[PDB]
Amino acid sequence: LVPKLTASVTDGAVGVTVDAPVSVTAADGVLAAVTMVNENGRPVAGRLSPDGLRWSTTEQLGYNRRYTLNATALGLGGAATRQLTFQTSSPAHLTMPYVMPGDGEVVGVGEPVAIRFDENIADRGAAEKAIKITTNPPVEGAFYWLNNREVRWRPEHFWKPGTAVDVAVNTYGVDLGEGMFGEDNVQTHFTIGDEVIATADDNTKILTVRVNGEVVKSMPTSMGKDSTPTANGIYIVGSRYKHIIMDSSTYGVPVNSPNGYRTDVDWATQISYSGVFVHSAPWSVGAQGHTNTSHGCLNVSPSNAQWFYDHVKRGDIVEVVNTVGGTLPGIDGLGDWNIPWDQWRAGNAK
Repeated sequence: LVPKLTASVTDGAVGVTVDAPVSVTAADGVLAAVTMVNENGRPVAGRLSPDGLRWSTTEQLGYNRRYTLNATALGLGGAATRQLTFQTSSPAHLTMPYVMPGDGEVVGVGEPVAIRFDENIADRGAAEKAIKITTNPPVEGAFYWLNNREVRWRPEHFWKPGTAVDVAVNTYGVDLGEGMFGEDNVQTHFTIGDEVIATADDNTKILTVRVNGEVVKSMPTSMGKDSTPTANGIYIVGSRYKHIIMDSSTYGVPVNSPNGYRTDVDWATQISYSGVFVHSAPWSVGAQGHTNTSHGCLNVSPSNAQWFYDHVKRGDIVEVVNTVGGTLPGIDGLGDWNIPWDQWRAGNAK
């Protein structure tokens, strides 16, 4: 019996995806040498196994390349040699993923996994498949798309604190549809911090912060006036500013219109892309606890706003109840938890 050479590609193959290493195997013999070069002749790095039976590329393979594999096998039954040439994927387009939250970070119990792509994803299912979420302790979750470029992942309920989350975005080599392929892989790992949930009740006009179930702060607040009310629902804490200029046009309301505004404020914590912040409002302290007067934000006293900035982190939860507003859109950017689990779990990959 002569040595037999088997590869994970075949001679003449086209559209070989490069999301996987290329391998050669010997049977009834051992591999004497294996090489793989591109058209230019540039070698691809490989590795033979100690027992001489298996060889595998150890380097990333390129898009739009023709590769040539040469292998020799020897055995008691004589020798064997194959030459294979194959052609890899040639994308029409490349898309790059950006993953949040940031790596190593510790975040609140409402933080979703987010993958944003710089281009429109025609085959959402393929993108979902290439994204591998690991959770410790394990918990079940699901993918949902807020728009054509960004997919989110989260459990049915708020994370239990102390949970490790690993996000492996392995889109390199993956067809995301209409000839779009991943430009790269990205990998983030984060931990879930303390449970922090702040409830804003319009009936009482108090924002109450609860850390691991204990009340630790009680803030009189002035929310949005009836003409421009604060939406009820769940808000996820986003970014935090010592000071910031709030510009109504950044959220699609012309500064120059009636509900327009441009305000320089202190100690602001964004809780929706739609432009809701908890921020310091000295100008309404007499209204806080009593009357709604804002364009939508949660007005608090300077010292309470700064307290919020210092003790609330990305991913903590703010819940608004009993306002005259509607509900905060689930596809807001920070309003993911307002979408019913059955609807979220069903996803929208198609």
